[PDB]
Parts: sequence; structure tokens; C-alpha cells
Amino acid sequence: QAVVTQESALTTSPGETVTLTCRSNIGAVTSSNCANWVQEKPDHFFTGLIGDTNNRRSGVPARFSGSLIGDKAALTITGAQTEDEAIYFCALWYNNLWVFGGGTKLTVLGQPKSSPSVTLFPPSSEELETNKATLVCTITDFYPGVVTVDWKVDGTPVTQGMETTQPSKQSNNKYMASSYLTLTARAWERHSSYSCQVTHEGHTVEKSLSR
Amino acid sequence: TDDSHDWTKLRYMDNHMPADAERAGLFVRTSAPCTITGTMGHFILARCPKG
Amino acid sequence: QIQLVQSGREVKNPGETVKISCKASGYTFTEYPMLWVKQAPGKGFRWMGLIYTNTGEPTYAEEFKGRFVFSLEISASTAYLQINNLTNEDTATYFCVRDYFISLDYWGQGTTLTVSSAKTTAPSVYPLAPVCGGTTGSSVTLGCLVKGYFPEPVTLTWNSGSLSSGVHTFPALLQSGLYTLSSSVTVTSNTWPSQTITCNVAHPASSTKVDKKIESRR
Repeated sequence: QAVVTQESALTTSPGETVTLTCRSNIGAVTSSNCANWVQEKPDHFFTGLIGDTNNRRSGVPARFSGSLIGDKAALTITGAQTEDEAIYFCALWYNNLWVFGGGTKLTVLGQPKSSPSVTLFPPSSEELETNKATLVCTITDFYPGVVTVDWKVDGTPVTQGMETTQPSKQSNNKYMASSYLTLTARAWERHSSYSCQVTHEGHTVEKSLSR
Repeated sequence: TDDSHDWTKLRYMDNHMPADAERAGLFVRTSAPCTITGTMGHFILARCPKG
Repeated sequence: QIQLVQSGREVKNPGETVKISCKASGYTFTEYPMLWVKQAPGKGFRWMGLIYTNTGEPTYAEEFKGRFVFSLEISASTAYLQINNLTNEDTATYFCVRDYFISLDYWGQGTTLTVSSAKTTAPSVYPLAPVCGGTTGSSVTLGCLVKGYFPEPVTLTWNSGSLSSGVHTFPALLQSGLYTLSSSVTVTSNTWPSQTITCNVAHPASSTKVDKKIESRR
């Protein structure tokens, strides 16, 4: 019966100072709200940063500090780093329960771009024994995390049969994704040239197999 | 960065936060390189040729 | 130091019950109670309640009083979440968390539930070896395709888990009523096919375990 509000997204560059805020719909935030700040890195990875407004969890870099600014709780990153790019959630206590904010997606300049590593595999034979054939195109270590995957059977853009996952964040903070093109044992044996084309930060990478 | 004396280290500002660097990396030049004869805080002492 | 490791992700058809465990490490269980948080797919983070790991009394958020029941295997430093008469809109991830320092300091890994009607289909595990010709670089990428299973989850390792560096496991995705997953691994060209590289797959719901060695195409 209280609504915590946070900035939606904030973009900064390595070395800058950035402030995230946490607003309560009922009134000014005070020390009896024990503002907590939590960080979510990709992979459902949670860590606590600050608690009780300004107590930094142990092993959280000092570039992170909490405070009350005006009528709201604030988190300041002093010397933001590339590693700080994540979702920050604030939590406020209200005498009997906790209310979490919507979280702020923070983007920090860094991590020089990285091209994808693409590999296309042929349907294995144990699978061709099922009267099925699935060409797997794996794409890993790319950043920025956005790609376009296009399949081309025998020179012709396939347009049905393919499925491409959504970019998932790896540990190093780069992304990955795979695309599947399912044919039939038979569709397989028919056509002759398969190719998985991946477009990333303007360059294209085509990986073709030959049956 | 932790406010401690270390002659082999350098303190510079890197996007909102101060970061550490190397003393060996520091250079002064006019038309040709200069010989550094003293470093402390914001101050550098150097003997330079015509530039 | 502090590790809260949670159970793996379940699939359950509407109406069922689930018991999600949270095994605590690094602290004295008894002086720090447990927060249960629901991060629903879109919606963001929500406090489900707190359990006094000393007395055993639970607090439920009003949204959670009813089908939700917190309990603890005190003795083993485990806290557990039980959601009875599962509703389809309970698919989400649930985190256990330690309340300390006027807030929460450590969060668990999460246990994701997918409430969904469906039978039980064992996966087909297929080796992904490089193209029949050449493939000459400083390294080499092999793969493993885990196709057509239900429900979640499956676990996948490489060489019983001794080969973890250079691995990309790709989140399972639903296609035509079945889940499909895949993984790649990259090693130096001297390692393979000199040394054996094996994909290990388990599908608990069907009691299926498959070990598939990646063999050269010729």
C-alpha cells in the first residue's frame, strides 16, 4: 500500500559520477525506511550493496555509497565502471513489509565491441535416422548484444523453419544466441547448400555447410 | 587513490572516479623528449630543447 | 563465505504443489532470518514475507497469505517455500535472501517455476561435430543439441563438469510444445579429437541420463 519509484534507465560513461534515486509515494523517505539497494547482473545474479540507508554490504566497492537526498533515498556510483552496468533495485521498509522499486537499468560506457563467433553444425546422423535434420547455428561472444540471423538454403532465404533465441548475457558480459533451422530427413537430402548469416555491428559473417 | 605516497604510481581522473596509473608512462616533450627532474602532485620539473 | 544455493527450476501443471529449498552457508542460520522475493517475468521484484529462523514464525506479504507457506529444515540450514494449488500466473523466479544490515545483504541464485500443462517427453541428445572438411584453426568449437523434451529442467555439463571454461549453454526454448536446448564448447585444436570430449545431459522428470561423446564425422 506504498509505491516505490525509480528512474527507468540511466546511461553514463566509465569514470563518471551517477546518482540513482528511490521515491516513496507516501512521503519523504527517512532513516526508518532503511533504504536497501540491490544489484541484478545477468543470470539472475543478486547481491546487496547498501542497507539501512548507508551501510555498504561487505565486499562492495567504495565507489558505491547511499544517502538521503531531499525526500528520497539515493545511491551514488563515484567513478562508475563498465562492470557496474546492471539493474539496481531499491527497497523501502514500511513498519511491517518491504516494497521494492521497479529498478533502474544502468548502462556504463566500456567493453570494446566484440564480433560474434559463429558455428554452423550439420544434422547429426543419429538424427537423420529419425527422418529429421536440424542445422544449429551458434553465435557467442558478441557485443553490443544485438544480431540478425538469416538462413539461406540453396541460395534462397529460408523464411519458415527457423527459430532464433533471444540474446542471453554471458558471464564476461558479452552475449550469445543460437538459431535452429529444422528440415525433414528428406528436405535435408534435397537441397544442397545451407548457410547461417549473422549480421553484427555492421559486419556480416556467413557460415556455410556443404552436404 | 587511497591517499598514500608511492613514487612509482600516478593518480588521474577517469569518468567521475579517480584511477591509478604508472610513473614510467608519464612524458614531457617540445620538439624532442624532455628529461623529468621532479614530480609531486600537479607539478612536473623538466629541461626541454628549443620548441 | 555466505552462499545461499537454491533448488533447480521446476515444471508443474496447474493445481500442483512445489517445495523450493534454500540451503544456507557461511552464517549462523539462527541469527539471520529469510526473505522470500518473487521476481515475476515482467513485473519486477516483490517481497513475499520473512521467516524468523530462530522461533520459526513466518510473516507473509498480504499478496501471499494463503497458498504460500514458509518452513525450515533448521537442522540443515534450509528454508523452504511451498506454493500449493499452483496457479498458472505463479510462473516466475523466487529468490531466498538474508535480512541483515537494515536491509537484505545476500540474494540466492533463484528457482524458476513454469506452471504448465503437458506430459513427459524425454530429450534426444545429438552430437554437433564440425563440417566434414578441414576445420583448421588455433581452436575448435563442438556442440550438443538437446531436442524435444518436457518439462523443464535439463542439466548439461561437459566431461562431467571438469570442462567448464569456454562453454556456452543456451537457455531452453519452447517450440511446438517441447523444449529444446543446446550448448557449445571451444577448446584448442590439439585437445580434440585427441582427447575425449563428452556432453552429459540429465532430464529429471523422465529419469533420462545421456552421455554423448563428440565424434569426428569421418
